[PDB]
Amino acid sequence: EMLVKSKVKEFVKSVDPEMRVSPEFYDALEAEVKALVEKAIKRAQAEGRKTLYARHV
Amino acid sequence: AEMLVKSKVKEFVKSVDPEMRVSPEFYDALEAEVKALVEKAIKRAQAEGRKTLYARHV
Amino acid sequence: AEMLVKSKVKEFVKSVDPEMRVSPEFYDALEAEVKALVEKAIKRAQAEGRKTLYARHV
Amino acid sequence: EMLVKSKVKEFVKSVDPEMRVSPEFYDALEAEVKALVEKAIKRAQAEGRKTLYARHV
Repeated sequence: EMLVKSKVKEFVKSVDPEMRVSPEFYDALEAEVKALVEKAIKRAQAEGRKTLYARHV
Repeated sequence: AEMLVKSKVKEFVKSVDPEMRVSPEFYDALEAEVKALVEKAIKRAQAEGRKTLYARHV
Repeated sequence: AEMLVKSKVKEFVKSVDPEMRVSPEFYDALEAEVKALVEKAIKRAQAEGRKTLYARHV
Repeated sequence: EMLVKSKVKEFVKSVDPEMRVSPEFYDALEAEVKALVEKAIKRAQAEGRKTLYARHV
């Protein structure tokens, strides 16, 4: 798990004070973060690079 | 605030590509993209008139 | 099959960066990502039990 | 406009024959495609490239 659920909840509250987070949202968000990192790695590999940069995200 | 655990991101990267190193600013860029995903999810829920984020809003 | 007009993609790129050129493979990759965005929007609508795509599904 | 709305409609039908498309969906999809291309351009610029590749998408 790459996410801190309490910090996701706190961030959501900072955007919309009335917005709550379902337990299944955290799981779906975690899967999307994994997908972002896997895509970043594929961009770096396509370049022949062994370093991930901001521009690969 | 910061939603990601950088050590867990590093561990995940290693699980995909053992030889891949991570430039420090990648963690910050990944954090910004996760914030962007959550802000978009909030806009989807608000457009529906919901006060709860569901998996389908992501 | 193709949702994009390649000449219009090229024109848009030039409007953002006049010096930026477009490889043929970029158009194909962009087309695949647009299909992926629409498939994601369809899954959001289906999860909600809607039979219409709205702006908020994108 | 980069998208052909009739082709978007045809693609939606190919995925889900019962799914209808609101007029506002086409406009929202067009805005998201502009955002994808702007992000791709920023990735290429960050790399110091003057050509867009598949890996920039």
